[PDB]
Amino acid sequence: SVQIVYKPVDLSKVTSKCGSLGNIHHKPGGGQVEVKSEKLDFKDRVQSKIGSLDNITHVPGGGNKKIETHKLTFR
Amino acid sequence: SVQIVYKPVDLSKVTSKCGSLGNIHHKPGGGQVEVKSEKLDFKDRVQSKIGSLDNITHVPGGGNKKIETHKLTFR
Amino acid sequence: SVQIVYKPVDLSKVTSKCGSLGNIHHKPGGGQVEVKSEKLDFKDRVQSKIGSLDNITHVPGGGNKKIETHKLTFR
Amino acid sequence: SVQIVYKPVDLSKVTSKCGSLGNIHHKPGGGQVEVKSEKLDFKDRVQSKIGSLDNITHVPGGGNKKIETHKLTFR
Amino acid sequence: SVQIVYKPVDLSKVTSKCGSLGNIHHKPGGGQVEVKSEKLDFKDRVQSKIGSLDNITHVPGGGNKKIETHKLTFR
Amino acid sequence: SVQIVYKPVDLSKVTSKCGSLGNIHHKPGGGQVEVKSEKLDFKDRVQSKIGSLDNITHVPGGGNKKIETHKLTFR
Repeated sequence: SVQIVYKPVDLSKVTSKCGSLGNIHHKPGGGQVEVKSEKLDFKDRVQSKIGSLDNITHVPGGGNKKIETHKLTFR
Repeated sequence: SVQIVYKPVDLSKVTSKCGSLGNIHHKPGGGQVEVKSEKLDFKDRVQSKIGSLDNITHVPGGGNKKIETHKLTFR
Repeated sequence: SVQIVYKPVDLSKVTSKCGSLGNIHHKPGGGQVEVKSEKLDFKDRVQSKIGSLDNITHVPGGGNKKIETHKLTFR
Repeated sequence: SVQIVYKPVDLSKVTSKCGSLGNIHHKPGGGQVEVKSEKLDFKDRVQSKIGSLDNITHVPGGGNKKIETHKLTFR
Repeated sequence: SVQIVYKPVDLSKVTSKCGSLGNIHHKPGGGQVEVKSEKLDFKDRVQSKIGSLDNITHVPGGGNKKIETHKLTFR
Repeated sequence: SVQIVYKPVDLSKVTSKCGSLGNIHHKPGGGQVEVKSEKLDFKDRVQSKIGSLDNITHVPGGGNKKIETHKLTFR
């Protein structure tokens, strides 16, 4: 016979205190962008991105992250 | 015979205190963008993005994240 | 016969205290960008990015991170 | 005879640009105040202030000031 | 004879631009106030203020001020 | 005879540019205040202030200040 007892216990804390968060400046692509193309041949797929793209400002007041995985596998 | 007891316990806390969150400036693509094309040939799909696209400002007052997975697999 | 008792206990704390977080300046691509192309042949796929792309300002007031994995595997 | 020609000229400018103004916290007198008095004698005027009084939060978006005095005095 | 030509000229501008103005918190007197008296004698005027009084929050979008005094005095 | 020509010319500028002003915290009198008085005699005027009084948070987005005085005095 088999007994498996799976009773992990978590009383854990993940915490931040921040007295103030701010004055955050993100200025991507202030410079002039100039693209000049003549007599180009493309015989397959083209992906083109020009300018200021996909830029992120992410400012969470906590942003604390608990990641936990429990796996019990039996045969 | 088999006994499987799966009784994980979580009393865990994920917390932030932020005294003030703000004055966030995100200014993507302030520069001039100029794209000039002559005599181009394309023989397959073209994707083009020009200017200021897909830029994000994300400012959650907490933004705390508890991610948990429980898997019990039997055969 | 078999007994397996799986009872890990976690009372752990992950903590930050920050008195103030701020005055953060990120300015990628303030310089002029100039691309000139003549008489190019492409016989396969082209991916092109020009300017200020994918830049991140990430400023969490905590950003504390607990990662835990529990695996019990039986045969 | 007397000629007095008082013709001062002001083309002066007083200016501010502020990109954002905010997240201002003023919390005077969060502490407990306890006053106990026994057998006191006052033979003249009493002024008493107890608690949180006359506190100011003043946040003008400009608050720019021009003060000018012109005085011509003759005898 | 006397000529007095009082012709001062002002083209002077006082200006502000504020992109946003807000998130102002003023919390005077959050603490408990306790005042106890026994066997006190007063023989002239008493003025008493207890608690939270005369506190100001003043947040003008401009709040710019131009003060000008002109005084021609003759005898 | 007398000629007095009083023609000062002002083209002066007083200017501020501020990218962001904020996350300002003022917390006077967070501590407990305890005042105990027994058997005091006052034979003249009493002024008393106890707690958190006359505290200022002043945050002008410009706060630029031109002060000018013109005086012409004659005899």
